[PDB]
Amino acid sequence: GRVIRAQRKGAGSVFKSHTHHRKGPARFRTLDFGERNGYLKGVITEVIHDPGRGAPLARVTFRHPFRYKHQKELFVAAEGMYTGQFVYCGKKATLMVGNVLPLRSIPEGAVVCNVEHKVGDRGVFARCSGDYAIVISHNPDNGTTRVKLPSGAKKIVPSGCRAMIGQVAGGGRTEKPMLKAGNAYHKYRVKRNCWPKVRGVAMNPVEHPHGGGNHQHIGHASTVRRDAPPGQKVGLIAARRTGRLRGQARA
RNA sequence: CCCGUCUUGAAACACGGACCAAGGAGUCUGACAUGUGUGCGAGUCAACGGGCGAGUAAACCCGUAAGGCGUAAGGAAGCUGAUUGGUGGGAUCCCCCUGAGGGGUGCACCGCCGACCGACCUUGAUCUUCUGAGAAGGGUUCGAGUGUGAGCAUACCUGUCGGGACCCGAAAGAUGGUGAACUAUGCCUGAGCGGGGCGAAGCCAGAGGAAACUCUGGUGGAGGCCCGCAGCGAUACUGACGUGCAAAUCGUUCGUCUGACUUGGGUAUAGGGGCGAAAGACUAAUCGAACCGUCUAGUAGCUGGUUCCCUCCGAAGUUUCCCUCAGGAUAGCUGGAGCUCGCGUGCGAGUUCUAUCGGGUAAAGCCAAUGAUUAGAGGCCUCGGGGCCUCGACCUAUUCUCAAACUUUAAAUAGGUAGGACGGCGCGGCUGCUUUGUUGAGCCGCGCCACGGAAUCAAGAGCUCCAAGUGGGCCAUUUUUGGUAAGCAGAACUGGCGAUGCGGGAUGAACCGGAAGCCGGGUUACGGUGCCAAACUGCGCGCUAACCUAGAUCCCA
RNA sequence: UCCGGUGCGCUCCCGGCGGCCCUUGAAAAUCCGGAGGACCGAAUGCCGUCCACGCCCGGUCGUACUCAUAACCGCAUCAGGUCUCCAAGGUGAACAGCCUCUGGUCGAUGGAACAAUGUAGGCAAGGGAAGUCGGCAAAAUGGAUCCGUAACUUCGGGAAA
RNA sequence: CCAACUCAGAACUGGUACGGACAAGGGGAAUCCGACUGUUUAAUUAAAACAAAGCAUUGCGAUGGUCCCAACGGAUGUUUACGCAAUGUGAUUUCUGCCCAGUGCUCUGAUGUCAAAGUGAAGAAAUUCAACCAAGCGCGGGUAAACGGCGGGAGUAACUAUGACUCUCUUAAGGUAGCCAAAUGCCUCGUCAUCUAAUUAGUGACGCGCAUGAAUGGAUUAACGAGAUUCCCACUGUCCCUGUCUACUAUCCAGCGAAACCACAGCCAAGGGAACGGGCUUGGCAGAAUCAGCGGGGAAAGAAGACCCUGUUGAGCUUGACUCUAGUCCGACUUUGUGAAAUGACGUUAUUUUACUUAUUCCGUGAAUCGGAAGCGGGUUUUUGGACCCAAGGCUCGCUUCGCGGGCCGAUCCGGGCGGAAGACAUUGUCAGGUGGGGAGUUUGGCUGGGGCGGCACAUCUGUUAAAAGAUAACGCAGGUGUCCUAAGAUGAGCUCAACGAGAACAGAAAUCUCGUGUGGAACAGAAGGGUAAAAGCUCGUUUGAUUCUGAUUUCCAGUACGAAUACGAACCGUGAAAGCGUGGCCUAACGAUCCUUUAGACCUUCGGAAUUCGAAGCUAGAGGUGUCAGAAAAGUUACCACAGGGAUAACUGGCUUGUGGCAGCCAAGCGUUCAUAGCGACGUUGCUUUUUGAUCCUUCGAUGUCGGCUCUUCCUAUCAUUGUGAAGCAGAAUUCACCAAGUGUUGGAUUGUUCACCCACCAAUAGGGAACGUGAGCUGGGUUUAGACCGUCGUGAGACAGGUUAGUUUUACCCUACUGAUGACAGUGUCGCAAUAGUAAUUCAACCUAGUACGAGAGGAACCGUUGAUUCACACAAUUGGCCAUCGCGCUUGG
Ligand SMILES: [K+]
Ligand SMILES: [K+]
Ligand SMILES: [K+]
Ligand SMILES: [K+]
Ligand SMILES: [K+]
Ligand SMILES: [K+]
Ligand SMILES: [K+]
Ligand SMILES: [K+]
Ligand SMILES: [K+]
Ligand SMILES: [K+]
Ligand SMILES: [K+]
Ligand SMILES: [K+]
Ligand SMILES: [K+]
Ligand SMILES: [K+]
Ligand SMILES: [K+]
Ligand SMILES: [K+]
Ligand SMILES: [K+]
Ligand SMILES: [K+]
Ligand SMILES: [K+]
Ligand SMILES: [K+]
Ligand SMILES: [K+]
Ligand SMILES: [K+]
Ligand SMILES: [K+]
Ligand SMILES: [K+]
Ligand SMILES: [K+]
Ligand SMILES: [K+]
Ligand SMILES: [K+]
Ligand SMILES: [K+]
Ligand SMILES: [K+]
Ligand SMILES: [K+]
Ligand SMILES: [K+]
Ligand SMILES: [K+]
Ligand SMILES: [K+]
Ligand SMILES: [Mg+2]
Ligand SMILES: [Mg+2]
Ligand SMILES: [Mg+2]
Ligand SMILES: [Mg+2]
Ligand SMILES: [Mg+2]
Ligand SMILES: [Mg+2]
Ligand SMILES: [Mg+2]
Ligand SMILES: [Mg+2]
Ligand SMILES: [Mg+2]
Ligand SMILES: [Mg+2]
Ligand SMILES: [Mg+2]
Ligand SMILES: [Mg+2]
Ligand SMILES: [Mg+2]
Ligand SMILES: [Mg+2]
Ligand SMILES: [Mg+2]
Ligand SMILES: [Mg+2]
Ligand SMILES: [Mg+2]
Ligand SMILES: [Mg+2]
Ligand SMILES: [Mg+2]
Ligand SMILES: [Mg+2]
Ligand SMILES: [Mg+2]
Ligand SMILES: [Mg+2]
Ligand SMILES: [Mg+2]
Ligand SMILES: [Mg+2]
Ligand SMILES: [Mg+2]
Ligand SMILES: [Mg+2]
Ligand SMILES: [Mg+2]
Ligand SMILES: [Mg+2]
Ligand SMILES: [Mg+2]
Ligand SMILES: [Mg+2]
Ligand SMILES: [Mg+2]
Ligand SMILES: [Mg+2]
Ligand SMILES: [Mg+2]
Ligand SMILES: [Mg+2]
Ligand SMILES: [Mg+2]
Ligand SMILES: [Mg+2]
Ligand SMILES: [Mg+2]
Ligand SMILES: [Mg+2]
Ligand SMILES: [Mg+2]
Ligand SMILES: [Mg+2]
Ligand SMILES: [Mg+2]
Ligand SMILES: [Mg+2]
Ligand SMILES: [Mg+2]
Ligand SMILES: [Mg+2]
Ligand SMILES: [Mg+2]
Ligand SMILES: [Mg+2]
Ligand SMILES: [Mg+2]
Ligand SMILES: [Mg+2]
Ligand SMILES: [Mg+2]
Ligand SMILES: [Mg+2]
Ligand SMILES: [Mg+2]
Ligand SMILES: [Mg+2]
Ligand SMILES: [Mg+2]
Ligand SMILES: [Mg+2]
Ligand SMILES: [Mg+2]
Ligand SMILES: [Mg+2]
Ligand SMILES: [Mg+2]
Ligand SMILES: [Mg+2]
Ligand SMILES: [Mg+2]
Ligand SMILES: [Mg+2]
Ligand SMILES: [Mg+2]
Ligand SMILES: [Mg+2]
Ligand SMILES: [Mg+2]
Ligand SMILES: [Mg+2]
Ligand SMILES: [Mg+2]
Ligand SMILES: [Mg+2]
Ligand SMILES: [Mg+2]
Ligand SMILES: [Mg+2]
Ligand SMILES: [Mg+2]
Ligand SMILES: [Mg+2]
Ligand SMILES: [Mg+2]
Ligand SMILES: [Mg+2]
Ligand SMILES: [Mg+2]
Ligand SMILES: [Mg+2]
Ligand SMILES: [Mg+2]
Ligand SMILES: [Mg+2]
Ligand SMILES: [Mg+2]
Ligand SMILES: [Mg+2]
Ligand SMILES: [Mg+2]
Ligand SMILES: [Mg+2]
Ligand SMILES: [Mg+2]
Ligand SMILES: [Mg+2]
Ligand SMILES: [Mg+2]
Ligand SMILES: [Mg+2]
Ligand SMILES: [Mg+2]
Ligand SMILES: [Mg+2]
Ligand SMILES: [Mg+2]
Ligand SMILES: [Mg+2]
Ligand SMILES: [Mg+2]
Ligand SMILES: [Mg+2]
Ligand SMILES: [Mg+2]
Ligand SMILES: [Mg+2]
Repeated sequence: GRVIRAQRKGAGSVFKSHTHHRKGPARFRTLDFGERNGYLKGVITEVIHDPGRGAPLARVTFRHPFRYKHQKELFVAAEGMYTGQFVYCGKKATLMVGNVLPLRSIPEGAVVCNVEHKVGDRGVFARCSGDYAIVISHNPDNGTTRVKLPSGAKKIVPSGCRAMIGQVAGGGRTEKPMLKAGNAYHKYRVKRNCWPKVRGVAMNPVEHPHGGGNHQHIGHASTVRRDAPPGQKVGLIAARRTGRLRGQARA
């Protein structure tokens, strides 16, 4: 046999991300004294499109805390943000869509996005268009907070983690059908070299476990175990179940 | 009939070979072995080295407790370690005698039987340091032993084996390198793409309506939309070409043509890796694993080739074992080397004779067992069958026909043994075996006898060493299995071909004759004598008349 | 070496508007402008000056020619392959085809005959696929204007029916 | 006053010509497949294959999923579930049934099995034992849009037929909705309808469907297609049936000028022969040199057959093959320190939970207000798309003074942690166990009337083949063997069996008992053969010779081993009064080396510095096994394929044979109203043929191009028609049988790739065959038979299918010969002739007349002669008609 397609991606080469026209990483300010204790005011200058990213981005200008200069930032735009709007980041920032607050200051039931996992990591959760996290409860004793992630999982994060109030703008993107291979071509042209996909059963045995045979068929269970080595781990990896998700399974 | 070649079989419609020159294939080396030559000999070897020396890679000299091989073997080992020959044949010589003679001598070699050393077993008087010594006495056991050494060095042929290993030849495997100037895909930066057709949303005007909204005309120019130029691509003619213009082109005809579009340059991915809208595609005319060098003269039970002359001898396709069936080893067949003897008194023979022994095929047998099988006849006692009758069972004597796996009997052919000096007789002796018993058994000594104890032949007999080739067979008379049969397949005895020409069968590997140095003469074999074509249209009798191509010679058509 | 006209004309450049995207379509050198006003002259001679004019200076390497039916690659002076710029008149919807001007060129070894077979291009009485595996090949249709246009349909088409 | 070019209409006019050249859709009715656009095997496959939007499933919350990496690290990721990664299906519309037993995947963790380390015990110790003991496996649950699967028999309703219904075996579930002789149906050219004059085709139906079926997606579907298929209209040189025109070749010349190929060569018939000769045998024959063509032959060239087989050659691929491996999971030790508590074991000490931060790991930043304590406030910036830096001010020293330079406040103090998280876990290193076709290496017997499948003829016994010693083959024939037995072994004694006859309550064909006859007709473990009667059989008694130690011999055979057997010797025993017998089974089969392991035996030998005791190593004899049985450790596939070879061996022709196929004869039971033989020929029996198929394997594997059709010639006769005749159950007409006879002819079509077949139609007739199953350098390429692709069945899979389907490069002649024509030669030259010999050709039908005649009850119904035409064929020819034009002859006409 030869190295299968799934194995060739890890080496990089022609499978690296297409990032030539990207505007840069979108993240909160670096945690500093101003945000830990009070609040810092910023102004939205423009809402821009980032190739490969559905969610729009917002350029925000801040006054540097101790240097005579402007401080430029790039935030994942929340639904409702507009140019010329004042954005407040810090512990004492008011609860309004667009402001960035620590989870400690956000009451239960609030909708937040770009939630930090580690205090100061500048945002890792709920960053895609139309996605958000829901604050469940606070634990003053442990100093931790419970939030519901877009996938429906509940996670414990320290109360110092920051989050932007509101949901990510651009929601409803995936509802529209593409209708065309060309539209998919343009979508993935600015993401990475992952499209089109050739089915394993259409290949020869040399390059895929599903290949070969006088009929197109897998010939063995497509569910493969977790510990299968690379090149053997194709199909439904460590599937707890298969088939149509009916009843409580699709909850 | 063309050579070479594999082959049961080649002039072959089996392969190599257009022609000439030159080159072109059993070698070198290590080990061992038999044989032969040479030296010395219970020894032998100058081999590492030293002393020297043709001013010198030679030659010459040196082995003082060197070393190798030999001089002693047996045992796993601890250990022990050759008491030193008897006999039947036999070369040569000596004496007598002049016989296929009789005595003495008895080497080499062979047969037979003891003894000695050791492993194993067995045995133990008398001693001893308690485990040893050994008076005597052993064994269907075992040994590459002993019983007055034969080795060592060296030369060369041949043979086995390792190596490039007679020469040339794989598909592969490994190692280390080089390519993305083609092509595949991503990325960066540029460039390129007539004229037409359809007429989406939005917009204007008019008309209808209670409203909702509806209708008509225009405007507008949407789209992996249509026709189509360039570009890109490549469907058909299965057209041309097919030693081409071209290792993919040419002609006409075709697909697509604002997009998943086309294209330049830059840049990234490298060989079990890349890349792949996926054809195992593509990765520089190379891809179901590229290219280059090396390992490498890779290995081949397989194909091809393998170089002068005469002379002599001269095969095998069979046995056993083998992951053995295209191979190998083994035995047989063969050559070379001899050696031991012998000269007709031969002790030999693919032959017979005499005497004697075994056999179960051919035939025969069923009126003999076992099995198969036809018909009547008598008795009809007793059993069943049916209607006293009656058929069949039964019993007796007969009768037709049979057998590779039936048989009383039983050939032909073939098989075994014997026909003297290794015989016989007489008198003695030995024994632990044997017997009631010097009774037997075998052996030993002495003496005597033994015209060779059927025929024929005997270009003689015996013994050993080393080694080649071969281990595909085929044909025929006869016996014979499978098969309808076969120029089919498989066995038995012999011959033949293969390896072999020559005369005859027109022609033919096998049929008939017959086997061969180079010639002259003579005569034949098989076959022939009208011509072809050497020899009669010879001398005799009969048969045949074919208007079907009358008929015309084993195998044989 | 002069005086005018004309345009859904062609090539290039620019302007402005609109359509399209789950596609929004580089960077840096360099240059310009701005906010701020530390510091600085003169009592009028100094200071400042991106103004005008005058004066001086200008490295290294490439530069011929072909760019292709003969200068590149394909073993060749090979009907193949190889990026791009300029683009006249007529016919016509048209950088279609056909003809012409500028420029280029007659470079493909020549001569004589006019058999078969061939290759390429044609035509054909009457019949009209009977040919053949099969309408292969060829023929027929073709532009434009007007009229007219079915089944079916995802209502968009089908349709140049 | 100046304007450009679009549209509409009218008159006139030409031989109805006018998009006049150029340019430039054929159209329609349907089936199959794929939605579409797109992409694909550069140089044989453009497609139904790939992709696609849509749909569905799976993993993953960063201490992560997937992947790369020798290591360090890295890709996804400038990312964060509307995301990334891994799969299947394949627009829309309608749907997507049942099965979790099997194979996977997965969840769970009082519970068997389960490694190293560690722990305990015993021992002089090496070591041994026990306990404890991770993951995994096992056990239990889930999961089919995971791999996949989804059934038989019999009865049964007012004619039959059918089976709602009932009975019964049974599965994890028994194929549901649909669909179908389908690109899926063997039978099959299925049945019915439709299309045609005729249809193996097409379409629509029917369905117990060899072997349909639901995201291995089922059923549909507008639009689209250089995709497969059928029909209709138009159109035509595709054809009937060829003809002709132009150009360039060929041809001839000047100049220039190769190559393939070549044993020698080149006329035939038959024969024999390696079974298909240019050479040989016997014949026919045979006359210099040369030109243009031609494809019969040279089993022509091109290439050490790619098919098939063999080899102790490979390679790609697969997996339930053997042996391994990266990775990954898991445990121990290490990194690795500081505490506490609970519990447990013996001041130490295990286990569990938890605390500490400095090791270690991670996150953030241009390391920019961290920790503590004070002041202050109570119980520092948020209507606005501006601006924000380098300190004002106060206090206080120096001062080379009203100007410079410092200090402290403004701007709290203190703290030797840049900020945060996890934390002795994780991580790293080492070993241990599990998993591991992701990956590596390798294997995948032999015999064989080719190989495979089957079988075992591979070790092995009896009878026979086997030809009266021995030996003797086949995938010959009929059978047997891998065991069984403390007796079924040994020995002694007594007894006699099978069967039959005649007798005895129940009792009979057959229970038990009595007498008689009884050569074995019984029994003796098993196959068969042989052998045995006071026994080798049967019943009893005593017993272990089924024992120990060698050697020898036989069978096999190389005169090796093994197995088996036999005769002795030396011991110890059994049995019998004793002789004697007994070393397994009455005899002929019933079995196994080296190495290794294990056991038994010998107050045995060695552990090499000397000893002792363990342990180990030897000597002798057995046991654990190799059945491919003289004894490797071993699964597939290749249609992507490779190499060495093989005509030692298959797939053609030819050759032998002729069972089978085809054709023919003899006898005469019977049929034929009567009547064996006009015409037939049962039961038997004798042949021929090589146009059937088999059998064989002789020729060819350094290659003889492998179906059919087309085209073209020749040959055969076993005669379909035509000429001449005989026979009849021959009145006529028609028909049948037979004779001479191969001169002439034997056709046009639908369906099928076909050969074959079948139908329609015509005809005098629509006979049968050969020539390497004639004929591919003659064509064609539909089929078969490479590589792409689809279905069904089969297989875990790679893949397989004398199953279906669709797309798939057909090369070379100029050599010799043959044949066709062309010059020349043939003794000066020319004209006119003769002539051997060879070739050869004509053919069939119809009408009229005979004649409504002969004949016949009637129906019906001929023929010769003669006349006039026609068919097939042949050889010529162009007056006429028709065809061809570059007469480039004349005219017309488009664009320039
Ligand atoms: K690989
Ligand atoms: K891609
Ligand atoms: K796909
Ligand atoms: K498969
Ligand atoms: K040969
Ligand atoms: K041969
Ligand atoms: K030859
Ligand atoms: K010396
Ligand atoms: K010993
Ligand atoms: K050698
Ligand atoms: K490679
Ligand atoms: K071999
Ligand atoms: K007899
Ligand atoms: K008898
Ligand atoms: K041999
Ligand atoms: K220049
Ligand atoms: K060129
Ligand atoms: K037709
Ligand atoms: K397109
Ligand atoms: K699936
Ligand atoms: K299941
Ligand atoms: K299951
Ligand atoms: K197509
Ligand atoms: K010339
Ligand atoms: K391969
Ligand atoms: K740790
Ligand atoms: K594996
Ligand atoms: K007895
Ligand atoms: K064997
Ligand atoms: K026959
Ligand atoms: K062949
Ligand atoms: K030919
Ligand atoms: K095609
Ligand atoms: Mg997809
Ligand atoms: Mg494929
Ligand atoms: Mg695989
Ligand atoms: Mg042969
Ligand atoms: Mg020869
Ligand atoms: Mg021949
Ligand atoms: Mg050969
Ligand atoms: Mg040759
Ligand atoms: Mg020479
Ligand atoms: Mg010495
Ligand atoms: Mg001793
Ligand atoms: Mg060599
Ligand atoms: Mg290998
Ligand atoms: Mg490139
Ligand atoms: Mg388009
Ligand atoms: Mg188009
Ligand atoms: Mg269209
Ligand atoms: Mg062609
Ligand atoms: Mg084609
Ligand atoms: Mg030319
Ligand atoms: Mg790599
Ligand atoms: Mg591509
Ligand atoms: Mg393939
Ligand atoms: Mg190389
Ligand atoms: Mg063996
Ligand atoms: Mg050979
Ligand atoms: Mg016999
Ligand atoms: Mg007999
Ligand atoms: Mg007889
Ligand atoms: Mg041989
Ligand atoms: Mg021979
Ligand atoms: Mg003859
Ligand atoms: Mg005469
Ligand atoms: Mg140019
Ligand atoms: Mg115009
Ligand atoms: Mg033009
Ligand atoms: Mg015509
Ligand atoms: Mg006409
Ligand atoms: Mg017509
Ligand atoms: Mg056509
Ligand atoms: Mg239509
Ligand atoms: Mg398509
Ligand atoms: Mg392509
Ligand atoms: Mg191709
Ligand atoms: Mg093609
Ligand atoms: Mg769908
Ligand atoms: Mg690492
Ligand atoms: Mg579909
Ligand atoms: Mg389902
Ligand atoms: Mg279960
Ligand atoms: Mg343990
Ligand atoms: Mg466990
Ligand atoms: Mg059904
Ligand atoms: Mg069906
Ligand atoms: Mg039909
Ligand atoms: Mg038809
Ligand atoms: Mg369907
Ligand atoms: Mg449709
Ligand atoms: Mg297309
Ligand atoms: Mg001839
Ligand atoms: Mg010849
Ligand atoms: Mg020829
Ligand atoms: Mg020719
Ligand atoms: Mg070959
Ligand atoms: Mg070959
Ligand atoms: Mg081999
Ligand atoms: Mg072999
Ligand atoms: Mg291999
Ligand atoms: Mg493997
Ligand atoms: Mg075999
Ligand atoms: Mg066979
Ligand atoms: Mg005999
Ligand atoms: Mg015998
Ligand atoms: Mg007995
Ligand atoms: Mg015995
Ligand atoms: Mg006694
Ligand atoms: Mg026995
Ligand atoms: Mg044994
Ligand atoms: Mg020692
Ligand atoms: Mg054997
Ligand atoms: Mg043969
Ligand atoms: Mg030929
Ligand atoms: Mg005749
Ligand atoms: Mg009559
Ligand atoms: Mg005839
Ligand atoms: Mg047809
Ligand atoms: Mg024939
Ligand atoms: Mg033929
Ligand atoms: Mg031919
Ligand atoms: Mg051909
Ligand atoms: Mg043919
Ligand atoms: Mg074909």
